[PDB]
Amino acid sequence: QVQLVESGGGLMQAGGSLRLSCAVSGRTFSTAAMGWFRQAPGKEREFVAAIRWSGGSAYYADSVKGRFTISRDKAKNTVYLQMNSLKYEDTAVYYCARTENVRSLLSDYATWPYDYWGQGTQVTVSS
Amino acid sequence: QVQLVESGGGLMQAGGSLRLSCAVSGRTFSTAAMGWFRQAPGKEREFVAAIRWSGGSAYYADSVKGRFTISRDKAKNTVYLQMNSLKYEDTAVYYCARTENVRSLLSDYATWPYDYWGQGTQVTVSS
Amino acid sequence: AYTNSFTRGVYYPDKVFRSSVLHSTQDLFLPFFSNVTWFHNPVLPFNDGVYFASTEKSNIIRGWIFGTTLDSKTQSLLIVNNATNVVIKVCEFQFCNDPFLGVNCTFEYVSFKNLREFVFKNIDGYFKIYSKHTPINLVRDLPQGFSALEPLVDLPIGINITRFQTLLAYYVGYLQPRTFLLKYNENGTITDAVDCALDPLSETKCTLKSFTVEKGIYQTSNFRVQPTESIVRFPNITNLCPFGEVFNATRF
Amino acid sequence: ASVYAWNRKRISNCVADYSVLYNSASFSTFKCYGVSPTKLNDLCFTNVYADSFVIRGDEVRQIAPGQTGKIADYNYKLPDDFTGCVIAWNSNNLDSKVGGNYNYLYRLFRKSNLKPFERDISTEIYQAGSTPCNGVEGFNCYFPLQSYGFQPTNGVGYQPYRVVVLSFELLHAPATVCGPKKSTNLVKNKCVNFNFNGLTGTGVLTESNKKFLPFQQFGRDIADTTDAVRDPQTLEILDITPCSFGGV
Amino acid sequence: GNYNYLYRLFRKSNLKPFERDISTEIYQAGSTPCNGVEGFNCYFPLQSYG
Ligand SMILES: *[C@@H]1O[C@H](CO)[C@@H](O[C@@H]2O[C@H](CO)[C@@H](O)[C@H](O)[C@H]2NC(C)=O)[C@H](O)[C@H]1NC(C)=O
Ligand SMILES: *[C@@H]1O[C@H](CO)[C@@H](O[C@@H]2O[C@H](CO)[C@@H](O)[C@H](O)[C@H]2NC(C)=O)[C@H](O)[C@H]1NC(C)=O
Ligand SMILES: *[C@@H]1O[C@H](CO)[C@@H](O[C@@H]2O[C@H](CO)[C@@H](O)[C@H](O)[C@H]2NC(C)=O)[C@H](O)[C@H]1NC(C)=O
Ligand SMILES: *[C@@H]1O[C@H](CO)[C@@H](O)[C@H](O)[C@H]1NC(C)=O
Ligand SMILES: *[C@@H]1O[C@H](CO)[C@@H](O)[C@H](O)[C@H]1NC(C)=O
Ligand SMILES: *[C@@H]1O[C@H](CO)[C@@H](O)[C@H](O)[C@H]1NC(C)=O
Ligand SMILES: *[C@@H]1O[C@H](CO)[C@@H](O)[C@H](O)[C@H]1NC(C)=O
Repeated sequence: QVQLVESGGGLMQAGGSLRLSCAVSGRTFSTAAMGWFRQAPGKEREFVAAIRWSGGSAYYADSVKGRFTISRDKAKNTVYLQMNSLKYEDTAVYYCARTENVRSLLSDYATWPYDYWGQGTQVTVSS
Repeated sequence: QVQLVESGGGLMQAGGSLRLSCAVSGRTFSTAAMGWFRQAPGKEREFVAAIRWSGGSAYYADSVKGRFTISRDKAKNTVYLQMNSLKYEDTAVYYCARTENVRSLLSDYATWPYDYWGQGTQVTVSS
Repeated sequence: AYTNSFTRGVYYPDKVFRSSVLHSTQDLFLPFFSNVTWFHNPVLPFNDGVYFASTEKSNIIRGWIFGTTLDSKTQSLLIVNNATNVVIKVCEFQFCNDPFLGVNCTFEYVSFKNLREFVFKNIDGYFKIYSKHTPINLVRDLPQGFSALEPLVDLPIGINITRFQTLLAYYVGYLQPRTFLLKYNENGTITDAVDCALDPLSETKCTLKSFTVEKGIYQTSNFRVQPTESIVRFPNITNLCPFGEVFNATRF
Repeated sequence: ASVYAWNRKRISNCVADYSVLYNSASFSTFKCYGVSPTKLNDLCFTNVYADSFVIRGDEVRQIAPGQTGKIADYNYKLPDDFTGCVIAWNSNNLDSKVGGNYNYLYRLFRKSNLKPFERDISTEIYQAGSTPCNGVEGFNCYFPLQSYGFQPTNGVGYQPYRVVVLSFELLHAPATVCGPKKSTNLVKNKCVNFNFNGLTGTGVLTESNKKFLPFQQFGRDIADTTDAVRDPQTLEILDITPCSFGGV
Repeated sequence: GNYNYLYRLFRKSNLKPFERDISTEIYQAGSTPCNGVEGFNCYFPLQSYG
C-alpha cells in the first residue's frame, strides 16, 4: 500500500522558518505529482502547493507565494515544504497528498483530486 | 441611488382597512423582493410580509395572516400593503425594504437581510 | 409585354484577364434575341438567374427583394439605394403586400436618358451581382448593340432564392446554361460575343473558335431524335412479397 | 449575462483574429478541444458563436465535455464531441461589490438535464412534489433561480469569473469567418515560389505593361496558363515568366 | 482510474514512421523560452489516460 507520512511540524515563533517533510513508501514510479494542503480548525482544507514529480515544476497558492517553497527528493521519494516568514494565519494541520494522474497543465493540480493522503502534521505559529 | 418612499399611514379606527404604498425609484431590474416590516415604540422591528418581485408570490407572518395582503405593481415599481381588520396592536411605524438577492425559497425573505429601507410611515389604530 | 434581347445579357464570367483572344465558356447567360418581359411591383420567379434592365430619367427604381416567401418567415435579401446610400440586408424582414417608396440579421452593408443593366445569380451560396451603366437616347425598348457587365458585388449569403421583386419601366429575362464565345480585345474588355446555340452559323463559329469562318463545310454537332414517351412494362402480377414473415419473425 | 440566460453573440463575415486571444496574458483558462487556436488563423468557418456568461470560480470546471453539476445540467451544457474553445478569467474587480452583487443568477431546479447548447430562461415555479403549484410558491414549490454571492472578499472559488465559449459551425454555406494570414514582402526579378490570394506557382515576377480592369486579378494566356497577376495589397500588375530551364 | 498509461499531447512536429519520442521537455507554446519551467505557454508534454 502507498503510505504517506508527514513530519517536522511543531511550535514556531512568527517570522521563523520550518521545513515539513513527507515520505512516501510503496509505489514510486506511478507518482505524477505531490501536493501540500493545510486545514485550520473550523476551516475548510485549502491548497498550499504542488510539484510535478518529474521535472520538479512547482505551483503555489497566492497566499504563500514568496514565503513557501515546495521541493522533492526523488531518490528518497520525499517531498519537502519550506515555510518561511511564518504567520499566525499559518497555524494548521498540513497534509501531503500524492497523485498518479499526469496532467499537462500544472495548475490542474491545484484543483484536481488526490487519491492518497497522509495523516498530517500540526504547525502552530504563536509569535 | 435606490430610494424607497412610504405613504398612506394615518389614524384609523379598529376594524377598518388601510392601504400603505411604497414607491421605489432608481434601480428596477435588480429588484428581487419587496418586504414590509413594522416597529412599535420600545419594541423590536418585526417582519410583516414579503413578495417576490417576479411572479408575485407572497409570504406572510402568522400574526397578520388573513388580515394583511401584500401586492406590487411592477409598471409603477410600487409595493402595496392592504391592512384589513386593523387592531390596536397594529399601531406602529411600517417600513418597506427592497432586496436584490433572488432566493429560491420564499420563506428566506422572512429572515434574510434587506439592503435598502425606506423612512417608514406611522399607523395608529385607536378604536 | 415582350421585347427582344438582341445581344445583351453578357457579363464577365470571371475576374481573369485575356487579351486579343476568343474564349469559349459555358455558364448562365441570356440567350440572344430571346423574349424579355416588359413592365411599366409584381413578384417574379428566380429559376436559375435574372437579367434585369432599367431605363431611367428620374431614378424611379430603387431596389430589389429576393427570397422564397418574403413574409418575415425566413431569411431574405433586401438591396436598396436611397438617394445617397446603398444598403444590403439579409434579415428575415416582414414586407408589405405592395411595398413601394415615395418622394435575425446575418449580414449588413452600407455604401429615357440612362440605361442600367444588372445580372443577379445565386450559385454555391454566393450571390453574384454584375452591373453596367450607360447613356442612351431611346424611350420605347432596349438599344441594339453590345456591352459587357463587370462584376460589382459578391455576397456570401448562403440563402435560398426562388422569387424576387423590384422596389421603385424595366425588362426582365432569365439566364440559361449556355455556351458563349467571347472576344477579348488587347485591353481585356469584351467587344463581341457569340451564342453557340442560336443558329448553325454560331455553332460553326464556336467550333472553329472564330468570328469569321472561311467558306466550306464544317461538321458541328450530332442530331439525335429525343424520346417522346416513357414506357414501363412489367408482368401483371398482384401478390405482396412476404418480407414480414422474415423481418417480423418472432424467432431468428 | 447570467449562466441560466447566457448570451450568444454570432460572428460571421469578418476576419477572426485569434492571435490577440491565445497570446493575451489576461486569461486564466484558454482550453480548446480537437482544435488549436493557432491553426484557426488557417481555417474558415461559416459561423462562430461566442456564448458569454458569468459563473463562480469552482464552477468553471463544469464548462467542458463530459461534465456534470448545477451549471453543467440546468444552466449550460456542452456536447461530448465539442470542438471549440472555452475561455475564462476572474472578474472579481468587475462582478463584485461591497455588500454582495446579486445581479448574476443561476438555475437551481429543473425537471431534466439540459441538451448541448440549450438555453432555458423559464421562471416557472418548480413542482418538487406531486401537488401542482399553479404559479404559487410554498411547500414543494420553489423558484427555480437563485442569486450569486459575489463579494470582493469572497474566495477565489466563489469569486465571479467571466466565461466565453467559442463554437465553430460549417453549414452548406460559404465560410465567412477566416483568419488574417499575414503576408510577406515582395521580391521581383527572381525565381520564387509565389502564393497569391487563391493561387500558387513558381516563377519570376516582373513589372508589367498590361492593363488589368479594376475587377480583374490574375491574367491568363491562350492555353489557360497564368501569365500575369495583380498584387492584392499594391495595385501593380506583375508578369510571370517561368523560371529558366532547359535540357542539359 | 488507472493513470500509469500516458500519451504525448504536444510536439513541435509530427512523428516520422516508427519514430519514438520519449522526451519530457517543456513544450514552448509561445515565443518565450521555458527553460524547463512550466507556466503560461509552457506545458508538460505528456498526460495520463483515465
Ligand atoms: C439610407 O438609409 C440608410 C439606412 O437604411 C441610412 O444610413 C444611416 O445613416 C446614419 C447617418 O449617417 C447612420 O447613423 C446609420 O448607421 C446608417 N444606417 C446604417 C444601416 O448603417 C442613410 O442615411 C439613408 N440615406 C439618406 C440619403 O438618408
Ligand atoms: C487600350 O487602352 C489604351 C488606353 O486608353 C489605348 O492606348 C491609347 O491608344 C490611343 C490610340 O492610338 C493613343 O492615342 C493613346 O496614346 C494610347 N494610350 C496609351 C496609354 O497607350 C489602347 O489603344 C487600347 N487598346 C485597345 C485594344 O482597346
Ligand atoms: C495596402 O496597405 C499598404 C500598406 O499600408 C498601403 O500602402 C501605401 O500605399 C500608398 C500608395 O502607393 C503609398 O503612398 C504609401 O506609402 C503606402 N504605405 C506604406 C506603409 O507602404 C496600400 O495602399 C494598401 N492598399 C490598399 C488597396 O488598401
Ligand atoms: C416571343 O415574343 C413574340 C413577340 O411578342 C411572340 O410573337 C412569340 O410568340 C414569343 N415566343 C414564343 C415562343 O411564343
Ligand atoms: C435566424 O438565423 C439563424 C442562422 O443560423 C437560423 O438558424 C434561424 O433559423 C433563423 N431564425 C428564423 C426564425 O428563421
Ligand atoms: C433550398 O431549395 C431547395 C430546392 O427548392 C430545397 O430542397 C431546400 O430545402 C432549400 N433550402 C432550405 C434551407 O430550405
Ligand atoms: C412488421 O410489423 C410492423 C408492425 O408489427 C409493420 O409496421 C411492418 O410493416 C411489418 N413489416 C413489413 C415489412 O411490412
